[PDB]
Amino acid sequence: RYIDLRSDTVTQPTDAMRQCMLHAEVGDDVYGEDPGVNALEAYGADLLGKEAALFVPSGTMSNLLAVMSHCQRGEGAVLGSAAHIYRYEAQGSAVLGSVALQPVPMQADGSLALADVRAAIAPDDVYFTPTRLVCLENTHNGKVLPLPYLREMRELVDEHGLQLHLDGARLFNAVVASGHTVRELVAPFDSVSICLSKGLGAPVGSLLVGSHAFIARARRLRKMVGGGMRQAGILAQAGLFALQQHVVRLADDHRRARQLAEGLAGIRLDLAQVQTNMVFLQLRAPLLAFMKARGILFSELRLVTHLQIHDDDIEEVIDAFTEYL
Amino acid sequence: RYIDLRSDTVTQPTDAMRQCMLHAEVGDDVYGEDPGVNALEAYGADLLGKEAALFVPSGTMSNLLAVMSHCQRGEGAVLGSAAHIYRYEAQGSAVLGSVALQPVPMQADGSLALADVRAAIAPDDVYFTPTRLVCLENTHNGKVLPLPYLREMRELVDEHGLQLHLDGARLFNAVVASGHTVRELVAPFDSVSICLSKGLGAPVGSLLVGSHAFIARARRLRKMVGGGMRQAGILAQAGLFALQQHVVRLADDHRRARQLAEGLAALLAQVQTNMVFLQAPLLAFMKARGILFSGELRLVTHLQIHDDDIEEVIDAFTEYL
Amino acid sequence: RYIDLRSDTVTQPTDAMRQCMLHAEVGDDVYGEDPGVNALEAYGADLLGKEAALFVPSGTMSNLLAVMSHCQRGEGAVLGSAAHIYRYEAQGSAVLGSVALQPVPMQADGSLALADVRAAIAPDDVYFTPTRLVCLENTHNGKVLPLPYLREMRELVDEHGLQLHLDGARLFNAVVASGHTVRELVAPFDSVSICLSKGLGAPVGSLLVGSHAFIARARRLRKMVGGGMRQAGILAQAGLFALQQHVVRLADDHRRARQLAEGLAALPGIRLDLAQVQTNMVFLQLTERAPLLAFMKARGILFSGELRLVTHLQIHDDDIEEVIDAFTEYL
Amino acid sequence: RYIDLRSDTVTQPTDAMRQCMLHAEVGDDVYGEDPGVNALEAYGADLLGKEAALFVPSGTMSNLLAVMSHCQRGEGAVLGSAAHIYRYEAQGSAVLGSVALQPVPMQADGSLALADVRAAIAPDDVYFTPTRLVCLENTHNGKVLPLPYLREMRELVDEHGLQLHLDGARLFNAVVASGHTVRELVAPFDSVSICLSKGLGAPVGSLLVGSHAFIARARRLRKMVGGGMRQAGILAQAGLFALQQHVVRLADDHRRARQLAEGLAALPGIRLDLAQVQTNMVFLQLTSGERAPLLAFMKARGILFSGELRLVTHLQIHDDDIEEVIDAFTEYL
Ligand SMILES: Cc1ncc(COP(=O)(O)O)c(CNCC(=O)O)c1O
Ligand SMILES: Cc1ncc(COP(=O)(O)O)c(CNCC(=O)O)c1O
Ligand SMILES: Cc1ncc(COP(=O)(O)O)c(CNCC(=O)O)c1O
Ligand SMILES: Cc1ncc(COP(=O)(O)O)c(CNCC(=O)O)c1O
Repeated sequence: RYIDLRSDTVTQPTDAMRQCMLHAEVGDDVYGEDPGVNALEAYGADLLGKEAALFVPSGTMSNLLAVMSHCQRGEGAVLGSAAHIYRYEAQGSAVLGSVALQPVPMQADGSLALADVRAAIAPDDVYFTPTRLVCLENTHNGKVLPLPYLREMRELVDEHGLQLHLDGARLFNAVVASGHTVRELVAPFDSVSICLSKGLGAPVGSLLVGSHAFIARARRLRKMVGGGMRQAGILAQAGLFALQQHVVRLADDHRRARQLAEGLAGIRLDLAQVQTNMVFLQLRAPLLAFMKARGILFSELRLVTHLQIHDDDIEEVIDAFTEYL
Repeated sequence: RYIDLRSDTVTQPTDAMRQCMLHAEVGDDVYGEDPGVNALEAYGADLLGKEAALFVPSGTMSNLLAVMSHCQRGEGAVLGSAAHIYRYEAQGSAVLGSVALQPVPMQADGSLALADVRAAIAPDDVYFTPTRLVCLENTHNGKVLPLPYLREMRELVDEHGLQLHLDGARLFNAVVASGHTVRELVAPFDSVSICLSKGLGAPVGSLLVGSHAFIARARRLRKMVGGGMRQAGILAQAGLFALQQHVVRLADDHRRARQLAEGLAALLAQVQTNMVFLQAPLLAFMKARGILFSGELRLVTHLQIHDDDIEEVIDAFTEYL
Repeated sequence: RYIDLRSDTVTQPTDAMRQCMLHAEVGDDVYGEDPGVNALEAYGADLLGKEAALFVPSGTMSNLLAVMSHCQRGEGAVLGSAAHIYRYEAQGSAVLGSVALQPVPMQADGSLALADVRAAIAPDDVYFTPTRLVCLENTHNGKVLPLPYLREMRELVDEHGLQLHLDGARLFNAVVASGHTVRELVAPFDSVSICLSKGLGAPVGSLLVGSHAFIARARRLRKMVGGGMRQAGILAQAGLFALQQHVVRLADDHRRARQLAEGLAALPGIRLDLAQVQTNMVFLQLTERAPLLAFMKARGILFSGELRLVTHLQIHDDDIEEVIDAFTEYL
Repeated sequence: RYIDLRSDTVTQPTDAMRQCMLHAEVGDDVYGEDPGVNALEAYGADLLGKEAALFVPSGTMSNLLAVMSHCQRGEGAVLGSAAHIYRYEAQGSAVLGSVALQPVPMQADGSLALADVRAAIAPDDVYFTPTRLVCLENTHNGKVLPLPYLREMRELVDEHGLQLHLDGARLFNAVVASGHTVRELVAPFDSVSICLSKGLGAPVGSLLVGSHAFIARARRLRKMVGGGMRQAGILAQAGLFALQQHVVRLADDHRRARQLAEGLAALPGIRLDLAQVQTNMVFLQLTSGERAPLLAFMKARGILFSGELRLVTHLQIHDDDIEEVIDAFTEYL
């Protein structure tokens, strides 16, 4: 028995979810003949109020396809320096996609300073290959992107005729925490990546959502990168289950994280950045070893709660920290 | 309700396979903690007599990762012009991996002429970025590569200190049909891609097999291309089931494929496994008879094609004249 | 004191050409303010009957910029397997430009079989990133591309909505040899690369010619690859000189190459196809290559799978007779 | 004639340089048989105290080849966000070379904070393709990179097993201004790009300098990108002339830049930091008023320069030219 607070990616499929997977109807998705994948994508597109959706094996591929579908060779994509697309995806957009990544300083709430983005945007000129895309992240390290800011960024992106992509790997965490609908949070975006394999608890994959044309380009690029699966409907049906059954209960992950951060408050902790299911802490190797020895797992120290974290688990790791001091 | 001879990719997971998936133990594969994936990779590496294995969502990615792990920016990979990596994978190796694809003419048996490969190989020179890889395909359009040729190609690549990669998407078809063990057919290769999502009947994915160092590079690139999954043990366990339970019965696909070609004696040396090649109005009639298939017409048999299906499509062809 | 038959690239600038360079007016080409470059480009574009032209340090960059301006990421370019763009430019179009190179068998006259090309073309589909370009080469190994063939390829390219690019590194050799003007030979093409640094005798560079939009893309890509020079008018003026003064005399290079092939095809032990001598190249085989090259090099005679001898303005009549004697001496 | 303070790239070849070009011996550089190019490369490599040198048509290609020769596919190169390699070369190293560019904040003197560099460095790992290169710039917007800082960065890169590349497009400006020789200033670097087509006054090209192995790779990539010229010895000999004859006189460009800046900073409506005038550049902003009306006014009087107004001095800028644009500014304000 381990208390795994390393990430919400360690979520296991519930028995009800496994049961759903057992009876999932499948087909060849390359021929577009998997009813499970078709259902998830149809449901996903409508849920976010967009035209089309595309199922992919990972959030990394979801973003990778997103940037390559917005930007061609040499074209620019502006994003945060602390964004996952920049920091934790091996710069695949540049290395594989020949896209010019244009990092700008990222703020606490995950916002990019309008002045920084505007200064970063390169025009379509004689010697300048134009910026084409701006990327945002919601949530960003468990923090919710403020909606008034989002509207302003949409305005800036429109001013230069650019596109707007959302890394919403933990979008529904922002939905539940802020109290705004998913429609309201993705309305200013042209494209959205949502991960099904974190808090939502599905075992594999993410969904890329956007316009028909955008998704059409992403689907062709998905084949090239190796994302074109066959009978993925079993996976897709699990992802569909997650969206229908595992969104509301995310509030508990937020509560236990809030309850965890409060208890841990020799530990420096800012409760203002505990807005969803993450707790960031600062005082390292002896601590991790100590915790490891007590069946407690995490990785600035980051603690993430999920559906396989329970009330007693929280109290055990609060005890463990107290004991450590 | 349809007789689907389009591809062996339309294979559905058996109920027994679904049960295996239901009870599969999983974990976060990125942390390497998925017991289902680890088991498949361990079994696969051992089955082919290699050091390590890597589970990926598709055969396209398996090959894509393979040449990029063999060939760095500007470096060359020699393969067949009719090879899947060249013709049917959007040249991802070049576009994404900056690898110089070096297609050579493909022979009847699916082999690459030794003279062509020798002539294609570019040395490590002042203005030449060296060829680093040679790719083969077994099977290729259902045809089995002769083993003496395989050992011989190994000799050629060794002569230039190169690597040898096998697209064995349909390797086990070649195993069953030729009568050689899997070990004998993958021995000349440095790396092997085997597809689990075709004849073997698993719903998703392939296995890339090779040395520890090679797979280590492939595993790093898998993360970049977006192949890094979480609880893929459910998928992996199905792949494990397929390898353990669905290899022997591939002979039936070969039997039904051969009997199909035999039946088309109205109005054959390339029928060695589960494919039948023949040379729009035709498609309309066949579709109307619940018959689905795909310049040259390709008919593919698999575990959801039965004896009555075969004679039914033979009847359609005869009736069509 | 060497007889250099290795290539027509070893051509040195004449004193007249040097004088022209000395008095060349220059400026910052990045600002488009070099009168020498602009003059060469204006003249070059007009000579080939296209809208715009771009001066580049090499024919390799000329072709590299050409396919990348025709083909974006993942898009396809059909070419000959023996074409320079495929065989001798390190596949930069693919490695650097993410262009899908699509080789088809290349014939003797440099033509690509329409059936082979038609079979290679990938449509704009759900899973197929479209072919966008077909590349041809004139001359190809000193051989002239047949003009009737071009019209038919032009037909095919229009039928599939593609572009057509000509590697005319030695185009003016084909002009002199065939008796057709340069305009007639580039008319079916959307874009043309011509090399100034071979038979024409300019010391550096090539010209990429095409539409305004195409060149605009090529000019921006030139900056990225590092081809954007400053006061290149000195080089450009030499190229203008070459185009104005060194085209007609290519007939002599062809004559000396033909007389060379005649002399060597008499000698026993020599295999030589005189039908392949149409311009300034002689391809030959012994009935080993390396011992011959060392033997020739020691006698101040330089050339290079198949033995290739290339004539240019620094080859004279006596030079031809000396290497004929040398082969005779060697055999 | 125009008084062109837009850039030092507009430098024209002197008659002496043109004479040198006329008598330049040439050959096919691809065969390595151009005596003019070989001489320039030999002289240049020794001048910077490195093993080998490579002649290229531009500084962009010099840097482009540099990063790709240090960094393989997916590998990382750390540089300044205000560095030319990042901002003004279309990210060719990334787009063409598949190199992961890693910008960090760049300071006034062109230095990168070591803490920022340490945070940027990715190790050779199971999932991070390692950083391989750190890039610096001297001069940077005409500022001179402090040598003690350089020593510290060398320590950092050795500690992490990285390479160090200098964009020394205006290195010799830093040489004259700081009083340190070119050898001392490039000693900590593994590779150096020097531009011949600016202050040095040669019409075309740059030199990439480094180890034999590094240059051998660069020479191969040069062929691929299209930098392999034939008889470029005429250009190279001009570059050789520039290095031998036009380095010392860079001090005059610096004097005229300072005299220019002093005259303009004595005018109301001008914001000018005289501490940022260390070489041949003067950066100024109006306090206030738009930039474009000033430029149009100046252009109409045969005066040319260029977000922030930048004035660059060179060998075709003379004292009377300087006094004339001060008068024009005075007249305009
Ligand atoms: C914000 C964000 N975006 C994209 C991804 C990539 O998704 P995949 O890992 O499914 O490719 C992650 C994964 N983040 C892992 C973690 O936070 O532990 C993420 O946190
Ligand atoms: C020999 C071969 N190799 C690789 C692949 C690609 O694998 P995925 O499709 O799983 O990515 C295929 C697909 N072949 C499809 C067919 O023959 O119908 C194939 O036939
Ligand atoms: C047909 C053709 N096209 C393009 C090029 C490339 O041009 P540069 O070498 O200027 O980059 C060459 C060079 N051919 C050299 C020879 O055959 O000797 C060529 O022969
Ligand atoms: C610091 C620096 N680095 C590299 C380059 C590129 O060199 P080429 O322009 O020769 O490619 C320049 C040109 N800078 C032009 C200017 O500042 O006006 C530069 O100033």
